[PDB]
Amino acid sequence: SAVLQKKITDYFHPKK
Amino acid sequence: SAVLQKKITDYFHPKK
Amino acid sequence: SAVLQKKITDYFHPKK
Amino acid sequence: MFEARLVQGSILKKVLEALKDLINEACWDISSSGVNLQSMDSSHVSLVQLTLRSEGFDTYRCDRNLAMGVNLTSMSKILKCAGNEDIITLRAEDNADTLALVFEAPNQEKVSDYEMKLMDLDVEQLGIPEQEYSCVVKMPSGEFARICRDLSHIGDAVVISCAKDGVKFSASGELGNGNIKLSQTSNVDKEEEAVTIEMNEPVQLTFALRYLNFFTKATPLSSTVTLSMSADVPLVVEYKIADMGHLKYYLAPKIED
Amino acid sequence: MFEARLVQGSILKKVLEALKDLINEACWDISSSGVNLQSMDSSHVSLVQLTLRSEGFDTYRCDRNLAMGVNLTSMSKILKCAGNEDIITLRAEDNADTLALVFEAPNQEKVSDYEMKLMDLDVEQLGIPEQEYSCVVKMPSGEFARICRDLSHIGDAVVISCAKDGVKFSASGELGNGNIKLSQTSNVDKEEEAVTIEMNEPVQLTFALRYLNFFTKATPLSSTVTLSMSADVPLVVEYKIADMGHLKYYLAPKIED
Amino acid sequence: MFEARLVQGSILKKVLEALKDLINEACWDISSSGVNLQSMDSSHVSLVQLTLRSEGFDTYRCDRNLAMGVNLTSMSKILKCAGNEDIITLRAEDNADTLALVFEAPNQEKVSDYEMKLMDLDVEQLGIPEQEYSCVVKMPSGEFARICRDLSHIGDAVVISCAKDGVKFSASGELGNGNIKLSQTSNVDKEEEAVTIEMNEPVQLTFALRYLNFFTKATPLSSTVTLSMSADVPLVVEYKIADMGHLKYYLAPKIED
Repeated sequence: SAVLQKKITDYFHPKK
Repeated sequence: SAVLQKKITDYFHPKK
Repeated sequence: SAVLQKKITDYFHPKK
Repeated sequence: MFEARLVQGSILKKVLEALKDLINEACWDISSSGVNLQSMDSSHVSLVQLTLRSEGFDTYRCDRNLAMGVNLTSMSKILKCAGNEDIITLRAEDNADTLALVFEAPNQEKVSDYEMKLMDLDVEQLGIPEQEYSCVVKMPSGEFARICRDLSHIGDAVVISCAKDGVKFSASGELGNGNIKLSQTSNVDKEEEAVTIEMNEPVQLTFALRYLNFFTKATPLSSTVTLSMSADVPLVVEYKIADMGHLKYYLAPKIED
Repeated sequence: MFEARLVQGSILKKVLEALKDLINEACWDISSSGVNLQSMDSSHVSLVQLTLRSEGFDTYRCDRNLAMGVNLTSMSKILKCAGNEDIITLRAEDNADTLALVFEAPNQEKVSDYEMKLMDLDVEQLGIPEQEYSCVVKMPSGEFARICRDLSHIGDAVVISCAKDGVKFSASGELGNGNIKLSQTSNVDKEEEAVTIEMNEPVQLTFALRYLNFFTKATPLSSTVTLSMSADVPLVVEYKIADMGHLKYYLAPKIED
Repeated sequence: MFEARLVQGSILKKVLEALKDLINEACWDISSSGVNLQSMDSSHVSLVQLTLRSEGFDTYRCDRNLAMGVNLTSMSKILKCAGNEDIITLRAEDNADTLALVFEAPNQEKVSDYEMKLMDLDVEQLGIPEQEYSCVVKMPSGEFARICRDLSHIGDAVVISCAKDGVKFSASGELGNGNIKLSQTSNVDKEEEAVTIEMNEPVQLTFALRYLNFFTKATPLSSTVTLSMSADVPLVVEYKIADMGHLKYYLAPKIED
């Protein structure tokens, strides 16, 4: 291994 | 339109 | 007829 | 003794490709007139009928009539060992239990020589009665197979309705419904891709795509297929083998209730 | 009342294949500027955005904006009944819980009508800050997919690294390890199968190859692909849909910091 | 230090593909005289033997004899990351439990560089007497491959009869039996395609088709295959590697009690 998988939600949030 | 599958034997019969 | 598998080791022996 | 030599070996190969998935075992009736075979599938819902005329073989010989019980999977695996250009020779003694196949490459050089064990079965031949169809559609066999494959994505029965103007293939299922319509050509160019319809009255029936997709395994035998239809009778899917005979599929309808 | 026709319906087929395996349902937002799609997979690791603008269609018409919720597997199953030459029209009423897909042969009297049942969706648009990337690698699409597929056989993760002169993909596993080094085509200036890089900043990041090999279902759409990368932000893989707009896959990196 | 380079990278792909199915791991014997590999399959009924003359390579350097243990499946997956037109370079130190493969694109800037863990495993060479065979059959490799596949469907042994006239291959089973006859070609004397036999004595031996159809995985390597047969010793199946050496498959016969 070497790391862990982020989600796309940790970066893109519901539309203002 | 269909419901029951008919059979070849309901139309073609042994030849003697 | 008949027949049974021989094995390569029945023919080639080790390069001693 | 029986001996039939076929120059275009391909024909036999493709004929057996077209039967082996639907039927596993059948009786090949051999007479002076040529070769015939009739079998229902396991489910008694479809029946096949194969005519190869003696003329169509380059040599033909049938001292005594013969009813060869054959596993069509066996005969297939053998014929897969022949190449398309191979001259194929069927040969059988009169009261035999085995059927010799012989494949000879036109190159000379290669000659293959197979012998296939035969198998007892009893089969009542079914009489197929003279009958007038209300609609006979002659169309490209590729296209028929494309439609049957496609609509079996949607549903598992097709309603085929034919008229003056065109033939429509339609199915329905969980995900929703599809409706292919083929219009009786229009211009004049001949060829495949011609749809043509001999109509006496319009017809609509319903059949199970499961079985039509077995039938389309005859597509390599001809570039055109005919559909013959009449209400509450078995539809006929005919694939003519050039200068030998034809291969017919009968398929019992699904009737309202 | 929504109606969109494409003479070159291939594109619709390609989109649905580029999508069907990554996501299974998604909401197609129709408005008069065109077609928009943004959906996430089951594990919310990857996001896809599809823009086909109205001017790309041969015929476009959207009285009232729609959000139709579509089983993509259902839709692909239908779209596989279209030919690559077919002219594809999409139609749906204002409300109508159904989408019609019509396919016509340019050059044969064949017309297919499919009614796809839609589904109750309501997703919720995420918002994609629009921004500048440390690295933008434009390369041939076949090549990226070759790289993603090969390195799969090494390992589960790929590490992508970029500087001014080229990019490198690396991976590790039971077998061993491997690195592929791609260098800026110095031919360029007006070349087609090139590799060009906009590095502002060295990046080095790490992604799961599983999702990358889902994105390369998009390959048939464009000869060329672009990867935009920056330090702490999802990766964008982009395929331009010539004359209509683009498919952008977004992918959340692997990280321990 | 070992390094070899092969511009026809595809050779090394094919040879691996030719091995990976039959045997699991072997030790590559590297020396100044070139690259060698000898090993038996899971069981001890078949033996394979690979000779790669140094001068054959485009670049060869060997400082100390080297015996690299290698999981051939692992090596396969790696070589699967290499184009058929890539230049492949192998390179390893004096110890290294690593081997290094380097793939560089022909028309392109892509260079791939891999590293393979090496197994430890010892195995002693069998000694293969030089010897003159009763019957030596040179024939096209694809033919020999079709024969063994075709016959394998009829039975799981084949009886190879060799004589001045030509060579015969026979099997039998539950469904039937079969005989394929290949005559020596003289005509004018043209092309690699053709069968020439070199007889001293006729031979009729029996061998297992299971194992021959593994051997034919090498058919890509050579348009022609030689079978060298004598009574009561193993069959050799020889594929020549483009004037650089050869893959040879030795196969134990089965005889009566």
